[PDB]
Amino acid sequence: GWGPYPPVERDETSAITYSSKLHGSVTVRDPYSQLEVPFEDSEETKAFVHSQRKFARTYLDENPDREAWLETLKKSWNYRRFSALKPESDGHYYFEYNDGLQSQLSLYRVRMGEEDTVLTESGPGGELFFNPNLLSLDGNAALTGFVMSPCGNYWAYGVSEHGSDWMSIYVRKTSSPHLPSQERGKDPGRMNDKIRHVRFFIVSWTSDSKGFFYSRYPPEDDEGKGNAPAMNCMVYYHRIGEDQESDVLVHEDPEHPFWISSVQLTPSGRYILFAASRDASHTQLVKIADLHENDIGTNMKWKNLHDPWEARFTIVGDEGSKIYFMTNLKAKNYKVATFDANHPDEGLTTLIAEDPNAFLVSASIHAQDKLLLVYLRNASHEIHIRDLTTGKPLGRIFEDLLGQFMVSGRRQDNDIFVLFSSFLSPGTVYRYTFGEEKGYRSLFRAISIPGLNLDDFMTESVFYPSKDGTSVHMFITRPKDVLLDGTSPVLQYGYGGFSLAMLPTFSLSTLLFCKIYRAIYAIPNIRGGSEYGESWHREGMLDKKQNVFDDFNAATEWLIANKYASKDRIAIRGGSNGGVLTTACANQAPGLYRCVITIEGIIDMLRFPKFTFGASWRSEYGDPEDPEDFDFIFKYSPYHNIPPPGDTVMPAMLFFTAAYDDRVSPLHTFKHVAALQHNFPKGPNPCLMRIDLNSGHFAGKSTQEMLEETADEYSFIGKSMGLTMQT
Ligand SMILES: *C(=O)[C@@H]1CCCN1C(=O)[C@@H]1CCCN1C(=O)OCc1ccccc1
Repeated sequence: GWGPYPPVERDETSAITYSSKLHGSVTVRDPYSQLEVPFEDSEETKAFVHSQRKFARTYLDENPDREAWLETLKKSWNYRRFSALKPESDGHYYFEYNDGLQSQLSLYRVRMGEEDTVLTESGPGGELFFNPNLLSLDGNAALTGFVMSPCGNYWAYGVSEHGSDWMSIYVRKTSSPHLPSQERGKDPGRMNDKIRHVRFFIVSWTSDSKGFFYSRYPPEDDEGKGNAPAMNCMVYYHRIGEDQESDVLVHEDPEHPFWISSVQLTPSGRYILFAASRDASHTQLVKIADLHENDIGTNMKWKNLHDPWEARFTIVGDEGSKIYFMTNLKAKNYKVATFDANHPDEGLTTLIAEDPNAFLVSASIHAQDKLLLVYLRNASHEIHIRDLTTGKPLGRIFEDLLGQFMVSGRRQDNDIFVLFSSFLSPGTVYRYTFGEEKGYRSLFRAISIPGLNLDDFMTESVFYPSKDGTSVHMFITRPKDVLLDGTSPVLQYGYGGFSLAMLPTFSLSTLLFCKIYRAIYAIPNIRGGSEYGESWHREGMLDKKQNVFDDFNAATEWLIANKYASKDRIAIRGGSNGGVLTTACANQAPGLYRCVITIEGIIDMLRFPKFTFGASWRSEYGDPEDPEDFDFIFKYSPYHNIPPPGDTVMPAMLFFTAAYDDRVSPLHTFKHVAALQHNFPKGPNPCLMRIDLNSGHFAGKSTQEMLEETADEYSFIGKSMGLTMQT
């Protein structure tokens, strides 16, 4: 007797006709099309959001395990967190720090040579440089990025107010840190520079430290609460001390408003790379200019790097006229190649060949002539050292560590700081010093979590057959003392797309779920990701997207068949592209799943191109307005494939979405929740929408909101699957 669902107005006439290769045309009905109108523009959308919000709150709050979860999460989340040390041109190391339950990581610094005094029981040490929590009253304003002037006197930084893809760029002196005395709701100590209407932090200082390049868009009233396509990306140069109105236009392309464009300077500041993107594929239109020839503006001598739309190019470094690129040019797994700007017609020369069995994730220069490569092989990271001059192998480092690495250190430094993490390791900072034949490794600092004994857990590697017989890898994290007797709950997380690998990643909350509910945490490395190189992505996109859903369903069947999980206690979870996975799998195999968690899900696979950044995803999903693509998209589009109610028991489903979410428009969740509640008015399992009116994502917003969302998710799974919380 948790019902009834709040009513939702239907438009029974609303339909769009799509061209179809098989059927000539298909008229598709959308009775909830009015919920495409943003919250702030429609009283109907407002009434839907408020009624669904209130309904979900009432259901979630009637479970006593919700408060129990909130308390469990507050205790366990209260641990000291930090990044590796990042060396900067002002002669300081910078590091992120959280004392425990602050919304945003704070930026601390220490004089190079004094770093052995930081991150102790006494506290972070060094000096507090920047506290993003001070920027807002709610802790929802976040640092989107930062870059120091080459001179080391200035610091350019991005702030997004409500966690949307809108930010302003500020500048402050490196002599002007945030003082501890200062209170919330202000950014004291900044210079007057304010760069508005930015949607991504790609910022390059000129070597004269007089100004920086940036990308911006036309102004927008509904600041991240609109859902119009993101259009008319422009490159500008800002001179320090000038109003944004004086900024010089570097590039615009009015013919192609859907293109995204940015510039990047080589570390020397001599060469500028222009890159335009027309979709989510790893392909660019690229141009190089030599800043020793040009004054900044629309009068720069742009040179051809390579034919457009064949490859992506990222700067690794430069040596005079030679530029080092990480590129996928005739190499889908990426490689390192050099360009001589003095011989453009010779094109690119291979320095490090493509590895046919490993995705090259990053390439960086250290100790003058050591090339550090991070490879993704078999769904985890490997570090290889190469000679910059010859490309000759100089050996592996951190081979004994299975997980992922974040590498800090510049070409002029003999040292790197490497943050290692996995499903079981929250964060170990190693220091590595390059030598002639071998280096020196030391453990600098390790994150400890008082609230949880990590030795109680194990991560295994299994391989399971998908529907088509493809062998898929899965990671299984679990408590060592849990019996595989077919009674355990599972939390099964998937994404499957955009060459994004699900690599070993530390999540405290997930391990608390495993301990408290005696549960298994399953990460199937399904197609669409880069776990087995770029071909793994190709086998899970466009007309092969169904492979992703089949891989995920087969993972669940395997866990049940091999007694890892109860048939009655499978919870699946996914976000963004992961939401196509959760909603498709719920439609295609509702009987496998007891609980489905969808975070900012993409669900309407016909209408996705019409909103914010959606048109770029046509490279991944296909173009719904193309007759050939329409047929394979329409087969799985979860919004259009909700099972007929008479012979399906739909799982319990909880949808998270945000008001400022301009990445995936909330309308996806709005319409699907409306449709599910309409199809299954009597459940028996509830379909709920949990909305945050004050963020545009679910990480790097207020700790209060994050705790409540997690307490809602875990308490909802507990209720839906009939679980008891263990001490
Ligand atoms: C989440 O998975 C959504 C839905 C499908 C793909 N996607 C993304 O967020 C993709 C994947 C990586 C980044 N991305 C994206 O949309 O970036 C475009 C962009 C957004 C904001 C500024 C600049 C570019």
